[PDB]
Amino acid sequence: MEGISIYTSDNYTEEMGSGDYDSMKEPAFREENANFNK
Amino acid sequence: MEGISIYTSDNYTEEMGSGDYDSMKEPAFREENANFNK
Amino acid sequence: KPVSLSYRCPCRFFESHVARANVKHLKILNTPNCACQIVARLKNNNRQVCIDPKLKWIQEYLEKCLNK
Amino acid sequence: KPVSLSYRCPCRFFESHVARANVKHLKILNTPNCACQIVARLKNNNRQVCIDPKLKWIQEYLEKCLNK
Repeated sequence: MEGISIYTSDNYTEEMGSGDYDSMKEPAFREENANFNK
Repeated sequence: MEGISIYTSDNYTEEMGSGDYDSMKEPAFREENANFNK
Repeated sequence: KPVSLSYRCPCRFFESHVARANVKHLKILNTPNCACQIVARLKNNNRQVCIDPKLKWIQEYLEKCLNK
Repeated sequence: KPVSLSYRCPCRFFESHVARANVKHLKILNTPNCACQIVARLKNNNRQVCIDPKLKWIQEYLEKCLNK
């Protein structure tokens, strides 16, 4: 929820990164995709 | 836990790593061990 | 690479239509600017992609690891 | 390290009294022989240890990343 103190960036710094593969948001736990093609 | 078809361990091989830090098991989500050294 | 507090995020956006079967494992990091990000290493040698921590297979992945 | 898939786990024993703040990140792997194991890279260069995916701090970690 809130940003708690995190782990020190030693092995992993990163201020940038990936974001492809039809990059979407929110839990996709329930998806009901019934043929998206028209 | 279940013998479900998982992914393949490509780079990460392993087979039997050891444990320390009082290597224990089962969800420790609710336990009240309030620093008691006696 | 300087990452203090201003901008530290392991990803830009999180990927959703990425395959569960194409990843080797999950690597999770939380930066001060970004909620939670799981980054998975794609099979063989391609690169590592950011997986939405809220993706379907991730949901159950966390769940199974949790206990259920 | 000689390995096989017949008996493969990233750790047979996972660690419970390990500190949340002493890790750099979480690396999770699901082997066929063992349910789920999280492996954390400990600060400085000590090594990397397996954390119980069912540990308290892990519980909240997974849950929060999942949705809440």
